[PDB]
Amino acid sequence: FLGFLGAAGSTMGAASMTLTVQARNLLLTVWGIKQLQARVLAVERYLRDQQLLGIWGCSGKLICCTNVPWNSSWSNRNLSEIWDNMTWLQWDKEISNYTQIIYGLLEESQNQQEKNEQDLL
Amino acid sequence: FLGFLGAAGSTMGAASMTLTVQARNLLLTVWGIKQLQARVLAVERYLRDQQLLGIWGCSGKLICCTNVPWNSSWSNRNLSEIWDNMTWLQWDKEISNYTQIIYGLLEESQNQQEKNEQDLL
Amino acid sequence: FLGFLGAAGSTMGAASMTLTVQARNLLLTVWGIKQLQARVLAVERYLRDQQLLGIWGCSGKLICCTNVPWNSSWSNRNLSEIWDNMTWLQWDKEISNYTQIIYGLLEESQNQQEKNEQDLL
Amino acid sequence: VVSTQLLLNGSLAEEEVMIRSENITNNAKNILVQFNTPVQINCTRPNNNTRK
Amino acid sequence: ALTQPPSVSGSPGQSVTISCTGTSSDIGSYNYVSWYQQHPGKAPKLMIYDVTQRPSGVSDRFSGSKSGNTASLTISGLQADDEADYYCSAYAGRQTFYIFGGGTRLTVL
Amino acid sequence: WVTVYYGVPVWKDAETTLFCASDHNVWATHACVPTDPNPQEIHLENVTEEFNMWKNN
Amino acid sequence: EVQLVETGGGLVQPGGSLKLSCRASGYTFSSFAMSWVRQAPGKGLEWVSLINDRGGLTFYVDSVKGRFTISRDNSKNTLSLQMHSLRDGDTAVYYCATGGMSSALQSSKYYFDFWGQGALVTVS
Amino acid sequence: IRFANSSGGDLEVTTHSFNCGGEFFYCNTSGLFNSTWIDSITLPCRIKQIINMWQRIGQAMYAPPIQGVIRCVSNITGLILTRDGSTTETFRPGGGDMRDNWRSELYKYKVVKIEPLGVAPTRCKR
Ligand SMILES: *[C@@H]1O[C@H](CO)[C@@H](O[C@@H]2O[C@H](CO)[C@@H](O[C@@H]3O[C@H](CO)[C@@H](O)[C@H](O[C@H]4O[C@H](CO)[C@@H](O)[C@H](O)[C@@H]4O)[C@@H]3O)[C@H](O)[C@H]2NC(C)=O)[C@H](O)[C@H]1NC(C)=O
Ligand SMILES: *[C@@H]1O[C@H](CO)[C@@H](O[C@@H]2O[C@H](CO)[C@@H](O)[C@H](O)[C@H]2NC(C)=O)[C@H](O)[C@H]1NC(C)=O
Ligand SMILES: *[C@@H]1O[C@H](CO)[C@@H](O[C@@H]2O[C@H](CO)[C@@H](O)[C@H](O)[C@H]2NC(C)=O)[C@H](O)[C@H]1NC(C)=O
Ligand SMILES: *[C@@H]1O[C@H](CO)[C@@H](O)[C@H](O)[C@H]1NC(C)=O
Ligand SMILES: *[C@@H]1O[C@H](CO)[C@@H](O)[C@H](O)[C@H]1NC(C)=O
Ligand SMILES: *[C@@H]1O[C@H](CO)[C@@H](O)[C@H](O)[C@H]1NC(C)=O
Ligand SMILES: *[C@@H]1O[C@H](CO)[C@@H](O)[C@H](O)[C@H]1NC(C)=O
Ligand SMILES: *[C@@H]1O[C@H](CO)[C@@H](O)[C@H](O)[C@H]1NC(C)=O
Ligand SMILES: *[C@@H]1O[C@H](CO)[C@@H](O)[C@H](O)[C@H]1NC(C)=O
Ligand SMILES: *[C@@H]1O[C@H](CO)[C@@H](O)[C@H](O)[C@H]1NC(C)=O
Ligand SMILES: *[C@@H]1O[C@H](CO)[C@@H](O)[C@H](O)[C@H]1NC(C)=O
Ligand SMILES: *[C@@H]1O[C@H](CO)[C@@H](O)[C@H](O)[C@H]1NC(C)=O
Ligand SMILES: *[C@@H]1O[C@H](CO)[C@@H](O)[C@H](O)[C@H]1NC(C)=O
Ligand SMILES: *[C@@H]1O[C@H](CO)[C@@H](O)[C@H](O)[C@H]1NC(C)=O
Ligand SMILES: *[C@@H]1O[C@H](CO)[C@@H](O)[C@H](O)[C@H]1NC(C)=O
Ligand SMILES: *[C@@H]1O[C@H](CO)[C@@H](O)[C@H](O)[C@H]1NC(C)=O
Ligand SMILES: *[C@@H]1O[C@H](CO)[C@@H](O)[C@H](O)[C@H]1NC(C)=O
Ligand SMILES: *[C@@H]1O[C@H](CO)[C@@H](O)[C@H](O)[C@H]1NC(C)=O
Ligand SMILES: *[C@@H]1O[C@H](CO)[C@@H](O)[C@H](O)[C@H]1NC(C)=O
Ligand SMILES: *[C@@H]1O[C@H](CO)[C@@H](O)[C@H](O)[C@H]1NC(C)=O
Ligand SMILES: *[C@@H]1O[C@H](CO)[C@@H](O)[C@H](O)[C@H]1NC(C)=O
Ligand SMILES: *[C@@H]1O[C@H](CO)[C@@H](O)[C@H](O)[C@H]1NC(C)=O
Ligand SMILES: *[C@@H]1O[C@H](CO)[C@@H](O)[C@H](O)[C@H]1NC(C)=O
Ligand SMILES: *[C@@H]1O[C@H](CO)[C@@H](O)[C@H](O)[C@H]1NC(C)=O
Ligand SMILES: *[C@@H]1O[C@H](CO)[C@@H](O)[C@H](O)[C@H]1NC(C)=O
Repeated sequence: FLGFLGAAGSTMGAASMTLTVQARNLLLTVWGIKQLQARVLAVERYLRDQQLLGIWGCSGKLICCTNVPWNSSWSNRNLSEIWDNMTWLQWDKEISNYTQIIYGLLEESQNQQEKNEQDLL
Repeated sequence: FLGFLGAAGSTMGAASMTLTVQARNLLLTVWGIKQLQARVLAVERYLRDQQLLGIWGCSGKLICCTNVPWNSSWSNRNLSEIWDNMTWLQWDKEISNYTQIIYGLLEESQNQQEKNEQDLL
Repeated sequence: FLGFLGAAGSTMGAASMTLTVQARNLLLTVWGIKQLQARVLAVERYLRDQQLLGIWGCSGKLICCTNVPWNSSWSNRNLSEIWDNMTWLQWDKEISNYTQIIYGLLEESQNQQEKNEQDLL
Repeated sequence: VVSTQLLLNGSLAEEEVMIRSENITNNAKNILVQFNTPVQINCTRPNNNTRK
Repeated sequence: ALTQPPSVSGSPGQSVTISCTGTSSDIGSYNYVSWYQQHPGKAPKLMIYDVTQRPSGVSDRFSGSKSGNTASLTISGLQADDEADYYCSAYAGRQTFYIFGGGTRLTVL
Repeated sequence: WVTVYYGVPVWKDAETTLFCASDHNVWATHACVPTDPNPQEIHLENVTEEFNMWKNN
Repeated sequence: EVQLVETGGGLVQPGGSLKLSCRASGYTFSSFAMSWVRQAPGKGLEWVSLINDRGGLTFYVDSVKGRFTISRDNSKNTLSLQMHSLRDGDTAVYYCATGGMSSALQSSKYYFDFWGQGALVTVS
Repeated sequence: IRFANSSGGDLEVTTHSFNCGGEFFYCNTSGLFNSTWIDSITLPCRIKQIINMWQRIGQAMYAPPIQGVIRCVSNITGLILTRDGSTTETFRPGGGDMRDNWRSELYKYKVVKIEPLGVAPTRCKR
C-alpha cells in the first residue's frame, strides 16, 4: 500500500499501523571519508534510540505500554481528538516542551519496576 | 568441541545446538578507508538482521517459535526428513523462492499480535 | 544527583541504582580516519556486550537474574560483605580469574532453557 | 608552547614549588620543576625591520 | 495450619519438648520455622529463627530442630520464668506467606 | 545465585585515541571539535587511583 | 533496643473504617520489611499483611485481601494499616512487627525480629 | 646546591629557544644559572630564519621576517634541570626532548576504559 512516510498526513490512530515501514528505513579519499561519516552516524543514531527504549523497558517493541500516568498539563485533550483528529506531526509540536520530562519519568518507573522484580524472585 | 561452521555438514536438528557459535562470529589513508568500510559493513549487516528479528517478535532469541502456519506448498516434507536427514545448506536451497513470502507473513502476524496485546491492557 | 561514575566509590548495593548513568555514556584525511576509527570501535564494543547479554537471556535488562548457582570457590563471602562493604572495583579484582568460567556457564544454561521452552510449546 | 630550558605560559603549582622526576637519584633523568608563582620575562627585538 | 494443642509441663531443672506439626508443602519443604514466646499481656518475643538458630539475647536453654513435617522446641534447664505460651510459625511459600499454630502453655512444677 | 548487571562503574587502564576540541592556526583550525561551554567534572568519593606521568600515553 | 509504637482507635462499628499506625525508632527503618500480625482476644497469632522496605510490594492474607491496605512512609519512620468494611471477626490485638520478608540482596529473614505492644481493635 | 649554566651542545640545546612574535629566539641563560645555593638580568639573544624543527633532519623551514619591532611578555612557569653528578650537587638547564614540555601539563590526567558488565551473587533465581 503506502510506502515510507505515506501515513504522515494520516491521523495518529490511522498511522501507527505503519510503524515497521519507517523503522526499516533507518537501517578520492576525502569523498570516501564523507560517506563513512554518513554511515557511522546512521548507526549511532539508531543505537541511541534503541538504548533508550531498552532502559524504559520497551526493548524489541514498536508499541510499548508503560506504567507512567499522563499529566493533563502536558496535553489536555481526550483520546478522540488525539487519535482520531490529530496527525503525528501536529502532536509532536504540541508536546515538544514536555518530552524530556516524560522521558525522565519513564526511566525512573522502569528502575523501580526492575528492582521490585528482583525482590520477588 | 566444534568451532565455527563445524556443524555445517550435520543434520538440521544436530546443528541448531551450535547457534551461539556462529552468532558470536558476526561481531596509507586509502588502505585505512578500505578497512573502515569493512567494519562499518559488518555492523550494518548485523543490525539489519537484528531489526528484522525485532519486528517479528523474536528479539533476544536464537530460537523463536512464531504463530504462522507452515504452507505445504513451501516444502512438502515431514519433520523426520527435515530435521533428521537434511542439512541447513540443503534446506536453504529448497525453500529459497519462499523466503520473502514467509518474512512478510511473520511481520504481519506480529503487527496483529502487538495490537491485540494493547487492547487487552 | 551523581553523574557518570559518581558511584564508583560507593558500595555495590548503593551503586547498582545508577546503572543507566553509565549505560548511557557508552553510546586532514588522516585525522578524519582516526576519528572514524574511534567511533567505529565504540559501536563494536557496545554491540559485543549486547550480543553477550542476548545469548545469556538478558537482552533488554540492566539487572538480570539467571539460573546458574554461585560456586563458593569463586568467592567465599556472604551477601552482607559483598553488597554492603565492597565496591564494584574491588569485586572485579576479586573474581577476575573466574569471569570466563561464569560466562561459559551462563551461555550453557540458556541454551538448555531455550530448548526446553520449545518442547513445551 | 615550544621551548627549551624554561617552560613558558604553562600552569602553576597550587601551593609550593614542586620537583618531579622519573627517578630523582638517577643523574641520567631530567627534573621538572613547577613554580607556584610566575616569573615575568620581557623579550624584544628592537630593530625596525622592513620586508620586501 | 500448624498444630500442637496440649499444654506442656515439668519441674524446674527438667527438660520439656514442644512439638509443631504441619504438612509437606509447608513446614516440610521450607526450613523457616521460627518460635515465639509470649507471657499474657505482653507482645511475643522471638526465641528461635530459621530452624536451630537463636537471636542474640536468647539464652542457650532454648534450642530446636525439625524432621519430616514436624518441628520442635526444646527447653533444657527449665525455669519458673519460662511460664509463657509458645508458638511455632512457618513460611508456607509465596501466596500463603505465614501460618501459625495454636500456642501451648508451659507450666512449671 | 548468579545475577548479571550492566552499567557497573568499573574501569581498567587503557590506551586510546583522543580527539581534539577547541573554543589561520598552525595547529587546531577546522579539524577540531567545538568545546562544551559548560564542561563537566565529577568528584569521585572514596576513589584512590594510581597515576604515573612517566608512562602516560 | 528498638521501639515500635502502635497508635490508633480501638472501637468502630462494622461497615466502617479504621486507620492504625506504627511509629518506629532505634534502627534504620528503611532497611527492614515490616508486617502486621493479629491476636484474637482469646486465641493465637495470625499473619495479616506484609510490606517491602521500599514500600513497593505488598502482600495480604486472603481474609482481608479486598479490604485492607498496608502502607509505608520511610521519611517519618511509620507504618499504617487502613482497614475498611470491618467485620466482627476482625476484633484483635494488632501488632506492628519488623521482619517477614527480605531485600534479595541481603540475607533472608522469613521471621519476625521485633514486635510492638499491640493496638486493640474492637468491631461492634 | 649549585647552579651552573649549560654544557656544550648545539644552539637548540644550550640556549633558551622560543618562538615569539613570529620570530625564533635563542637566548643565553648563563646569567640565570650562575650561583651557589640561591634592576633586572639581561639575557642576550640570537635570531635565526632557517629553522629545523624538533630533532628532524631533512625538513627545514624559512621563517619570513616580521616587519616592525617585536615585544613579548610571558610567564616562566617552570624549569627543566639536569643533575651533574660528594658534598655538592650541580644543576644545569636541560631540554631538547619536547615530550618533557607536555608531560608537565598532562601529569594530572589518566585515560581509562569502562567495563560495564559484571556478575555478583544475589539471592534470586530466574
Ligand atoms: C605567553 O602568553 C602571552 C599572552 O597571551 C603571549 O603574548 C602575546 O603574543 C601575541 C603574538 O606575539 C601578541 O599578539 C600581537 O599583538 C600585537 C599588538 O600590536 C598585534 O599587532 C599582533 O597582530 C599582528 O600580527 C598578527 C600575526 O598573524 C597578524 O595576523 C595581525 O593582522 C597583525 O599583523 C598580535 O596581535 C599578544 O599581544 C601578546 N600578548 C600580550 C599581552 O602582549 C606570549 O607570546 C606567550 N609566550 C609564548 C612564548 O608563546
Ligand atoms: C653566554 O653569555 C656569557 C656571558 O654573558 C658568555 O660568556 C663568555 O664566554 C667567553 C667564551 O670563551 C668567555 O671567554 C667569557 O669570559 C665569558 N664571559 C663570562 C662573563 O663568563 C657566553 O659565551 C655566552 N654563551 C654563548 C653560547 O655565546
Ligand atoms: C602570568 O600568571 C598570572 C598569574 O596566574 C596570570 O594572571 C592571572 O590570569 C588569570 C586568567 O583568568 C586571572 O584570573 C588572574 O587573576 C590573573 N592573576 C593576576 C595576578 O593578574 C598572567 O596572565 C600570566 N601571564 C601570562 C602572559 O599568561
Ligand atoms: C487525507 O485527509 C482526508 C480527509 O478525510 C482523509 O480521508 C485521507 O485518508 C487523508 N489521507 C490519508 C493518507 O489518510
Ligand atoms: C503534573 O504536572 C505539573 C506541572 O509540571 C506538576 O506540578 C504535577 O506534580 C504533575 N502531576 C503529578 C501528579 O506529579
Ligand atoms: C472530546 O473532546 C471533543 C472536543 O472538545 C468533544 O467534541 C467530544 O465530545 C469529547 N468527548 C466526548 C465525551 O464526546
Ligand atoms: C475531527 O474529525 C471529525 C470527522 O468528521 C470532524 O467532524 C471534527 O470536526 C474534527 N475536529 C477537529 C477539531 O478537527
Ligand atoms: C513551549 O514553550 C515555548 C516557549 O516560547 C512556547 O512558545 C510554546 O507555546 C510552548 N508550547 C506549549 C504548547 O506549551
Ligand atoms: C557426517 O555424516 C556421518 C554419516 O552418518 C555422520 O555420522 C556425522 O556425524 C556427520 N558429521 C557431523 C559433523 O555430524
Ligand atoms: C499456501 O500457498 C498457496 C500458494 O502460495 C496459496 O495459494 C495459499 O493461499 C496458501 N495457503 C493459505 C492458507 O494461505
Ligand atoms: C516421513 O517421510 C519419510 C520419507 O517420505 C517416510 O519414510 C516416513 O515414514 C514418513 N514419516 C512416517 C510417519 O514414518
Ligand atoms: C535419512 O537417514 C536415515 C538414517 O539411517 C537413512 O536410513 C535414510 O535412508 C535417510 N533418508 C534419506 C532420503 O536421506
Ligand atoms: C525456484 O524458482 C526457480 C526458477 O527457475 C526454479 O528453477 C527452482 O526450481 C525453484 N525452486 C523450488 C524448489 O521451487
Ligand atoms: C564514601 O565513604 C563514606 C564512608 O561511610 C560513605 O558514607 C560515602 O557515602 C561514600 N561515598 C559515596 C559516594 O557513597
Ligand atoms: C565449583 O568449583 C570447583 C572448582 O572450579 C569445581 O570443581 C566444582 O565442580 C564446582 N561446583 C560444581 C557443583 O560444579
Ligand atoms: C557475614 O560475614 C561477616 C564477616 O565474616 C560476619 O561479620 C557476619 O556476621 C556474617 N553474616 C552474619 C550471618 O552475620
Ligand atoms: C563493613 O561496613 C560496616 C559499616 O559499619 C563496618 O562496621 C564493618 O567493619 C565493615 N567491614 C569491613 C571488613 O569492611
Ligand atoms: C588469580 O590468579 C593469579 C595468578 O597469579 C593470582 O595471583 C591471583 O591471586 C588469583 N586471584 C584470586 C583472588 O584467586
Ligand atoms: C612520589 O610519591 C611516591 C609515593 O609513594 C614515592 O614513592 C615516590 O618516590 C615519590 N617521588 C619522588 C621523586 O620522591
Ligand atoms: C633509580 O636510579 C638509581 C641510580 O642507579 C637506580 O639504582 C635505581 O634502581 C633506580 N630506581 C628504580 C626504581 O629503578
Ligand atoms: C631591559 O633592561 C634594560 C636596562 O636599561 C632596558 O633598557 C631594556 O629596554 C629592557 N628590555 C626590555 C625588553 O624591557
Ligand atoms: C618603523 O618604520 C615605520 C615606517 O613608516 C615607522 O612608521 C615606525 O614608527 C618605525 N618604528 C620605529 C620604532 O621607529
Ligand atoms: C657556561 O659558562 C662558561 C663560563 O666560562 C662558558 O664558557 C660556557 O660557554 C657557558 N655555556 C654556554 C652554553 O654558554
Ligand atoms: C657568575 O657569578 C660571578 C660572580 O662574581 C660573576 O662574576 C659572573 O659574571 C657571573 N656569570 C655570568 C654569566 O653572569
Ligand atoms: C639571593 O638570596 C641569597 C640568599 O642568601 C642572597 O644572599 C642574595 O644576595 C640574593 N640575591 C639578590 C639579588 O637579592
